[PDB]
Amino acid sequence: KRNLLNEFDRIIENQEKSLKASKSTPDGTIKDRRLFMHHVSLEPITCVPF
Amino acid sequence: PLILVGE
Amino acid sequence: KRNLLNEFDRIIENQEKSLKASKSTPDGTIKDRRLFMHHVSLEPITCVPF
Amino acid sequence: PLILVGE
Amino acid sequence: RQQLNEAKQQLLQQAEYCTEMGAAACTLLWGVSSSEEVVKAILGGDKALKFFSITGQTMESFVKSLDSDESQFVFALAGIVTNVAAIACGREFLVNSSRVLLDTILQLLGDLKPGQCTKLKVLMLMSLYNVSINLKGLKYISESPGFIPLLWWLLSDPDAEVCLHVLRLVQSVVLEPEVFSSSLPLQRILAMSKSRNPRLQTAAQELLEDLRT
Amino acid sequence: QLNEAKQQLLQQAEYCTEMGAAACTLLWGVSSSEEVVKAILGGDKALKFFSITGQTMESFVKSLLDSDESQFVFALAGIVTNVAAIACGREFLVNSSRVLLDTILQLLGDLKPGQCTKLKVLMLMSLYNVSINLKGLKYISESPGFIPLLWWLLSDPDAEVCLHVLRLVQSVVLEPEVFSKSASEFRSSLPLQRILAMSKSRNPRLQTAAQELLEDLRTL
Amino acid sequence: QLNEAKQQLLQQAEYCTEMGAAACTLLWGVSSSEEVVKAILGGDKALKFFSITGQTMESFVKSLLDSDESQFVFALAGIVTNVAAIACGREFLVNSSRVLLDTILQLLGDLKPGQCTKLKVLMLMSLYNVSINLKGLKYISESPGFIPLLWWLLSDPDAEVCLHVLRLVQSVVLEPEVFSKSASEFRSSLPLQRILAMSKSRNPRLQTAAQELLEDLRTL
Amino acid sequence: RQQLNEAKQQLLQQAEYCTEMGAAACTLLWGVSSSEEVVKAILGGDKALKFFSITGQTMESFVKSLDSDESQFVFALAGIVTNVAAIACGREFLVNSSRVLLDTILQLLGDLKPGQCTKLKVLMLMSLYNVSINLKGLKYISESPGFIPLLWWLLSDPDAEVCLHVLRLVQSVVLEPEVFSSSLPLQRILAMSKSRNPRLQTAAQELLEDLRT
Repeated sequence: KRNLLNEFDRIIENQEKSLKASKSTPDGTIKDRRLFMHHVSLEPITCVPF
Repeated sequence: PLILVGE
Repeated sequence: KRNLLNEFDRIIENQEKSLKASKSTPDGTIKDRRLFMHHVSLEPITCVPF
Repeated sequence: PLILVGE
Repeated sequence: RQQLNEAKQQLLQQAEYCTEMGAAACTLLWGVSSSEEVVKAILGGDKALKFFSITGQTMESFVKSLDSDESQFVFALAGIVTNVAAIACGREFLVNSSRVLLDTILQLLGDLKPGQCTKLKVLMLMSLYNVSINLKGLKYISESPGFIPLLWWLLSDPDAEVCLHVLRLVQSVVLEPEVFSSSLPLQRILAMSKSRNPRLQTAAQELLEDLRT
Repeated sequence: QLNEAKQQLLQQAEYCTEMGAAACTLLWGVSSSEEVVKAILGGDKALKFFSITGQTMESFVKSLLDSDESQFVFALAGIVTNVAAIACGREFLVNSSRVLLDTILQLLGDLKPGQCTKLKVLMLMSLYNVSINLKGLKYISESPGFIPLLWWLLSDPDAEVCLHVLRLVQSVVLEPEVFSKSASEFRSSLPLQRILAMSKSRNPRLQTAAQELLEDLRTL
Repeated sequence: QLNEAKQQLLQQAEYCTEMGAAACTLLWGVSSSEEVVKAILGGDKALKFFSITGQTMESFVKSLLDSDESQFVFALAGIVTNVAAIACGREFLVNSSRVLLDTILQLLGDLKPGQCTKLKVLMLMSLYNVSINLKGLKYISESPGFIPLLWWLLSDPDAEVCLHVLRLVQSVVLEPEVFSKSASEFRSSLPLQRILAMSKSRNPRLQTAAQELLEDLRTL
Repeated sequence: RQQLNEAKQQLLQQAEYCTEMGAAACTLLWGVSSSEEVVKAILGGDKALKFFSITGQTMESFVKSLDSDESQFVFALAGIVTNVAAIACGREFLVNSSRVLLDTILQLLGDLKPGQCTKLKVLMLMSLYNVSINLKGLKYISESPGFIPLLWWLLSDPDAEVCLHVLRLVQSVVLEPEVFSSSLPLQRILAMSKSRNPRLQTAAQELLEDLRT
């Protein structure tokens, strides 16, 4: 930011192109299938009632 | 009963 | 509060004597011992390192 | 190593 | 009579399968209901009204009979009510919409004799305190018939945890400008004022301050 | 006396399904939260719940439902689906609730095409979610009669049931290692005629599902 | 060749205890959180961790420690304590980790009075926490040699070890149902002479602990 | 030689017991490290420096050897780093204090050939992106020797997930005023620009906008 004392994260000048960190979990890296292939990405499905 | 399917 | 539209929780005029709600859990009601007796109350112990 | 015993 | 005893056993098997699903499903609700966001989500559904209505029914049903699956069922219901009532919108909801449940809780606190389902009596006492944080909740409970007599009969209970939560309920009422109408077992409140449970004696000593001012 | 016994037997069932529908709908409502799922899995209470869940779904399907019992089983099927949507939930179900997975597979075969269409979709969704877990894909696709079940389900004219069957098929064909013997032989066990027919369907979502599934099959 | 094999055997151990001390201290640091404990219990990874935890404590106590290995076992004992401080944690340990509870009881008997005083306190704290759970109290107080263990531990001159023994004793005597046969006979199996001696101790906390424990014993 | 083969087996048994405790303890850290409060607490301890130093050691140690207990061990380490780096103070900590770890991650991304430990390559790529959100982190990585060559060699990898996270790392660099020095496989970036993974083609198309402006 303006003063580089504690805050060192980059600020992006375009609202649309933000930097976004990604996390990981043990299940999902270890127990899940690698379903991010070239022609499809398979992802879980969730259902909520009304 | 209706069902919303958010991925 | 001043306007009784949505907020109906009582406000106490003394800071020391606040109203404080208590929650419960299945374990602790079911699986724990009733250790709140007349002469002692036994409660768990926690330890943090330095 | 020291140990703080908060109940 | 050649189709009766068999039908009677099927009656018992259904009852067992029923309180088995009840204990399982409601213990899960009991657990997650400690979160505030979950309590909000629960109240935003259409089943909320229906759930708490039948809660009070099955609660009253069982106490008029202590089994393990059944005890877990009823504890889970009282525990859910307690945790919902601990949330502001939760106690608002219960006093606006589930007062028959509240009446049942007040009733059963009187039907249980000192010693049976002490765990259930403690949870119900916790729930009445929680809804009494709500102005409408304090009013509806304190104006229940025989409410003040019930509190002193509940102080007769020998269990220190029952007494702790009776003293907190009484403390909640006294903390608001209210009708007064001398039956204070100042013995049992003074008897509990010097105790080595440092939360019980503190609950009576802080209560005694208010009973003077 | 007989009539009095039967009378309150009916009265006990309607209360039971009412409580079941109310409690489990609340649970289904909040089970979309990862933290709620993790909390549910906490303890042995998860085990007893999923055990009694499979029994109830089975018990209700065998009775073939009013709006009470039907909402009850929908909620049970919805909870299983949302648990399975979380990585640790699908991992828990394949390690600790294979009986329930069996029941779900069994019940999909008991329901004739056109009965309990919404219950089938929910159950198909849970199977899809479970198939994302690697052990879950193995257990499902090794289940005896799994491929015949797909043909049986694709005989339902409901487009949403067929869409979700093709989703499950899409999942399974992307793993060549578990393929039954020869990959080309496994392709021949699939309902290719029905898939090709659906690749020319009026429903846009179902048409695209079948058409994309057709592409994956041709390139093996 | 022999010397080269022994050399990197030592080099493998020092790395292992270094990693163990680092990873488990971080875990011990955050295990004071209820949400961290619940997260830890999630899965079968809790089972494998508590299994290898008991083996390491046992393996290290048998070697009788440098500041590395000692910090390692302190962390293991601290995690167990903090898990046991949560109701579902002590419930998990008595249902799924009775082997570890056995190891802890065993190791308390292997340590002579005055060795690993801080490890004993940590282990005694976990036992106290487990004894709050009703099954946990039953399993502990029914363990063969449990009461003799209390006498053995009270022979340590360290006041903090003795304070925590009396805490465990305080817990156990407040449950008359599990009492061995006659309640008066069970009282006679307790180290009354040592307790009465401690009810006149210089240490204020230990003096009050023994004095209050003395009151509970006289009124049964 | 009458004490050698026995000592060698004890060597192997210790190694197994070691990576067994390592996989167990670090999988638990991996799990709880998704919480921001936990990451803060971890960094406030004295072992934080020691933990991440030996993290990079044991990471590099194993890759120079894929086993299951061992694979879970190293994945857990890379997963912890990834989750710490996702927190602002976490990536600050890593670039201030654990740059040898960062160098190891950059190194091993080059030593792994396309196909071995693809899961590990994906996590490490995620972690470098995360620390590059930090200004000092972006600088130290991009100025690593052979960094830009490594990115194109990583785009040669046939795995779509590796490529996704290479394209996000490249996108992160381009989003800041930086040195430029023409090796852009505009084939493989354009080759990936028309894909039916709607996150891969989106990762190249959004990247192509920046490569013009």
